[PDB]
Order: sequence, then C-alpha cells, then structure tokens
Amino acid sequence: GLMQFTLPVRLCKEIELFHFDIGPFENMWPGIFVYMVHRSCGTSCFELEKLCRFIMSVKKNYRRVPYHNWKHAVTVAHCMYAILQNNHTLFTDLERKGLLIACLCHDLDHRGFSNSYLQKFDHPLAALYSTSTMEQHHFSQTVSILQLEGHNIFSTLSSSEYEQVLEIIRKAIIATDLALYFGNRKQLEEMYQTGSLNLNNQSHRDRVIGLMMTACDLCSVTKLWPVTKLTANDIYAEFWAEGDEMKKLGIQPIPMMDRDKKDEVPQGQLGFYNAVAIPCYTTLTQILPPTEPLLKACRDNLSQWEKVIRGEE
Ligand SMILES: Cc1ccc(C)c(C(=O)Nc2ccn3cc(-c4ccccc4)nc3n2)n1
Ligand SMILES: [Mg+2]
Ligand SMILES: [Zn+2]
Repeated sequence: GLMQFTLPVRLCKEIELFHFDIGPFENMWPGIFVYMVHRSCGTSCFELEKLCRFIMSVKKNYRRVPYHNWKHAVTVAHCMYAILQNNHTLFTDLERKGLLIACLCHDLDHRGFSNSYLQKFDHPLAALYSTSTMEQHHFSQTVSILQLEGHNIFSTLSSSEYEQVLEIIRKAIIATDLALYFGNRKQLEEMYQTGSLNLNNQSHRDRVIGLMMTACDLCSVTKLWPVTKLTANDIYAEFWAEGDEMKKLGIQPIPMMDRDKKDEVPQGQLGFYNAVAIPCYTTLTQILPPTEPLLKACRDNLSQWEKVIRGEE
C-alpha cells in the first residue's frame, strides 16, 4: 500500500511531457507503466502483485517485430497518461483505469501485417473476424490474459463495473483500426462545429475516447524530430516486409509497402501528416484544448519532412 514507485529526476520531470521517450532500457518500462497507473489512477486502483503479473504476461504475448512491439505498447500507454494528466476532471475512475490497460494491450500478438494482408492471404483470423480483423484479435488476447489465474486486475469491481470497464477496453481497442478513424473524426468535427458535442452523451464519449486512441497510437509523429525520424525506420521495416509477402502472393503492393520505392518515402509522409496526423490532433485539441502540444509537435515534424524533400537534410 505504501510502496510507491519513483523515477530518476530526468524521467520524473520529462514523463509528464507529451513528447517523452521511454528510452532503450526494456527492463525499466514495467516500472514506468506502474508509476503512470499510480499517478493517473491511484495506488489503490490495482493489486501490485496482480498488476505486475498481468504486465509481464502482456509483454510476453507481444512479438519480436520492428514496430508493433512491447515498446509501442508502453509508448501508446504513456501518450494516454499525458492526455489523462492534462484533463484531470473530464474522465471517470473506470475510464482512467481501463484506458491505460486498453493502450498497453491494444496491439497484443501483432505479426507486423495489416488487416488487408490477412484478408488477401486468407488468414484464419480473417474468416473468424471480417472487419477490424487484428483489433478484434488484440481484444481477444486481452480477455485471455485477464482470465489467466492471478491476472484478474479488476477483481474488486462489481459484476456491472467489470462489464463497463471491459466494454471501455473493447471499444478502445477497436478504435485503433485506422480505417474507422476517418468517419469517427468527421462526425466529431461536425458535432463540435454545429456545437452539438455533449460529453454526458455516452455515444459521444465513446467517439472522443476513439480519437484519443488514434492520437495515442500515432504519437510517433508528436515526438522530437530525432525520435520521429528513427521510429519511421521501424514502421517502414514492417511495411516493406508486408510488401515482400504481397509480391510473394502475386500482387504488386502499394508504393508505401514497396522497398524499391524508398525515394518516395518523404512525399508519402507528407501525404500522411496532411491526410491523417494533422486532422487527428486538430480535432482532439478542439475537444481537449490541453492536448495542443501534440498538434504543435506534429506540425514541427511535418515541417521537418518538407525540409527533407528540399534536400536541407
Ligand atoms: C509515422 C507513421 C505512423 C503511423 C503510420 C500509419 C504511418 C503511415 O501510414 N505512413 C505512411 C502512409 C502512407 N504512405 C505512402 C508512402 C509512400 C512511400 C513511398 C512511395 C510512395 C508512397 N509512405 C507512406 N507512409 N506513419
Ligand atoms: Mg493496431
Ligand atoms: Zn498500435
């Protein structure tokens, strides 16, 4: 009960910032997560022996892939920690509990391949789940580990509270399907502009949590340029391996996934910032103004990509 986690002074300070990097020491991430749960939620939210066993089991069921790995899981969880700690009064006790657990679990057992490739490969997960194929799998792994003996971190919640939090974690994980972002944001953009957005409307909260989940998932674009620049190598490492497997199926992949089309990368990142990243963080700041730093960081990186095309680096 009185066993607090404490971080060294550079981390303790930098961890409150949106652009914080969790660093290259794998073994510190579990303690980084727990620190955040305690400060974001409270020291009572979870049983420390249960939480740690949950965490190390989640770690185990992430794979050794270049991008969609254990570091991505903790990085997305930290972005959600920054958002919750800059919006102290807007979210309930269950939402703060569920969303940090949702984020850590969002990409559980990812192979480094898009829904599209599973479909075209005719993977068994595609037959079992026709849309949001990987995200329905990710949630299935989360329920699986939650049920493993000694892992039920929600064991003090009532029957109905436990269902609410699992429903928060489900919607949360499905929302990380980028194919569902476009319409979710457009709907929020209207609701804000026509001024009909209402945070007490449960269908409205679900949407806003969905956008938070996209925001946190894409948070590589919201870091300082050297972290953004280097993370992009891992993202493209996966994309090119997927293209290789598309070619192996007898299908030219899109240029984004064709490693013979590296020259177009800078332009492709512009497309993405302009089409996905800026619209995401614009709309999120409109709804949650204290998340303006993500928008600012995103625009800075956009400018850095323009500079790359211009041959200034
Ligand atoms: C930093 C980050 C985080 C998350 C995602 C999902 C992406 C992402 O989607 N990036 C993208 C999108 C579309 N792209 C298209 C291209 C292209 C390349 C070479 C020739 C033609 C076209 N690259 C792309 N990269 N990028
Ligand atoms: Mg995902
Ligand atoms: Zn993710």
